[PDB]
Amino acid sequence: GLAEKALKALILQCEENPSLKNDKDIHIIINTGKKMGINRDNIPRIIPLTKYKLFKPRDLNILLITKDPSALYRETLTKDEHTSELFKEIISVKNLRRRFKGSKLTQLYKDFDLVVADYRVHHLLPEVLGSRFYHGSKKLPYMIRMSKEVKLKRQQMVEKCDPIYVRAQLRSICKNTSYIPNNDNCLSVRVGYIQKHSIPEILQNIQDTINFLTDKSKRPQGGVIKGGIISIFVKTSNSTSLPIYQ
RNA sequence: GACGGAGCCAGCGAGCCUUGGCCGAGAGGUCUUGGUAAAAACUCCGUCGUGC
RNA sequence: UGGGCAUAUUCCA
Repeated sequence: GLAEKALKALILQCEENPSLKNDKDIHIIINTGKKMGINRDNIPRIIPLTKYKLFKPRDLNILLITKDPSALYRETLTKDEHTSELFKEIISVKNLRRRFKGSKLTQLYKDFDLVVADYRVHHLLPEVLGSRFYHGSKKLPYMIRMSKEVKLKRQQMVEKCDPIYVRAQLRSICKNTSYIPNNDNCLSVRVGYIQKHSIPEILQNIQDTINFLTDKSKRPQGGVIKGGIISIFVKTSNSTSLPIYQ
């Protein structure tokens, strides 16, 4: 087949070249026939994968930020045994600006691999979080909810942290992967990870990626592009653009 | 002596290198990626107690 | 009439 022959020599290409030996993420690059249309949401959006896990909250570090009072919410998730392990560190921004300003910032994505923040206080992350975090892997913080619905028409309503819900979408972001909308021709999605899958699991990851990505129901967040794709290339971090479809 | 919170006062001022796609003869643009580089003090509240 | 948070207002003097 077209794909799996190009994947075998890619996996052999991993274990022979030391520039490729140190980068374990696998991306795909999508040439679309025209440009996509919209840009600079700076928000990832998640695809529902239908077969197999990528990661789980046991295995990695999870980091949370909120608005004042953070002391009200930093106790609830650790006084429940379901969610006490599901995070590593929990603060607000107002500690975060004075804890790690500037030169310590290089050890941020060294010491972490997933960042999440409250939906209210997301719109100022790259200011205090720093420019150098962008955009080397294009890892970016995620947006979740702290409770159920709070409406805001004419009354000023308080909310309480519901831990089982945080557990519910927090388990939901680990099994899947996401993507970044932009206004260009090319589009990259990490879909593969070495020593954790087989080849046809990756084949179903790619065929599922075409399933959700070319959803013709014109749904918000579901099937954005139109007009059909040109080609799909595969590279890890420094390997060449090896095609599957042309 | 640590650790972690919460409290809170001022004055001098504006008064950097990479991987790859798409278009373009080209000049170049347009992006996706990896690494390296850049108030304090104090007040109180709770946990632990000496190694060159 | 003057300040605060949210970004047919609301609270305070």
